[PDB]
Formats: sequence, structure tokens, C-alpha cells
Amino acid sequence: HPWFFGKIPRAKAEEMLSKQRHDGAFLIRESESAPGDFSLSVKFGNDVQHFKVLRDGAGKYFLWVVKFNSLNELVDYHRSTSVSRNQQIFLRDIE
Amino acid sequence: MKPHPWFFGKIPRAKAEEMLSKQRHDGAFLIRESESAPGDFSLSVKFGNDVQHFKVLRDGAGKYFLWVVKFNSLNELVDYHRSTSVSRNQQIFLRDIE
Amino acid sequence: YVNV
Amino acid sequence: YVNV
Repeated sequence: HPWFFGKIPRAKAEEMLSKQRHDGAFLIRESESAPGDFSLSVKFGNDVQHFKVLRDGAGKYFLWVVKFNSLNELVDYHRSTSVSRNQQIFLRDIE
Repeated sequence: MKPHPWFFGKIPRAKAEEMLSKQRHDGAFLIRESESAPGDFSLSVKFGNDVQHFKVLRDGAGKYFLWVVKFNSLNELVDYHRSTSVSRNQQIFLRDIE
Repeated sequence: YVNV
Repeated sequence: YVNV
């Protein structure tokens, strides 16, 4: 994969990414602070953001675990984030 | 404070569709207590000529969620985030280094 | 259910 | 990391 860069140091990933013109330009590298893990480095503005690639028992890959403490929060969240994976459905109050 | 006009308690799935199908804006929704699955909540939403239902999921900790999005490989995660933001507070989309 |  |  052309986005994988093996053991490039976090510092070098930033130098490299900081010279890209498009926000979103990224690369995946082996984590330096956490051996065995993977890190996603992405350009955005005058910064380079780093994300840790999370794993679970089943050995799955994900960046975030999005869950809610109440039905109230789940609802409000989906007023701006779609409830559907294949369609754009944003919750709107009945009228 | 005002009661949340989206919570309908225990009402038949059919009645929720009937009610929502009359709505004019996609997204009109309601939360109801499932009858077929006692103890669960269901989300009913209008979209086009249909009404969709989503089961509100839970985990051992009592969290509420509609989807569990994970991947088997890094490449699968990469493709997903080409069209879905990798950030929660910002809209950042992965795109190949040129 | 769409999600099940 | 932004997500940790």
C-alpha cells in the first residue's frame, strides 16, 4: 500500500506531510511510542494530526468508539450525523 | 424544560409508520418502545416513500448506539475514511499523498 | 431493522 | 493522538 510508510518517525511524518497542499494527505506508520501499534498521520491546515489506530479482542481496526449514555444524547447526535450508512438521514423533529 | 416530543412509549410499529408517512420532511423521527423485543427501543424515521426502523443497540455497560463500525484491515479503514471524517470535531477526509 |  |  502506497500510504503505508513503515517505521518513519512521527517527526519525519510531520515534515513530509507539512509539505503537502491538500488537507487530508495522510500516511500510516508503525507507532514509535507504542511498538506494535499503528498511527495515522494527516495534514490539516498548518498542522499534522496524529491518530492511534485502535484494536479490539477480535483484532479489529477503528479510530473511534462512538456510543451514548442516553437515548437523549443518541438522538441529538444523529440530528447532525446520519443514522443511515447508505443514505443521508438526519433526525428532524416531527411537525 | 419540556418533555421530548420524540418519545412515544409503547406504540405498534405499524402505527409509527402510518404516523410518520404523513410527515413531509425526510428525517421526521420518533423513539418507541419495541413490542416484539420487550426492553428495547426502536427508532422510526421517514425517508422518501418509506419509513425506516433502527434497533437501538446496547453493550454490557448500558451504552446506546445504532452502529458498530470497525474493519478487518488497515486498508479497509483507510477507504472508509476517504469519505467519512477521521475526526469527531472536524471534517477531515483521507486523500493520497501526491 | 436497517441496522440488524 | 487526537483520539486518545
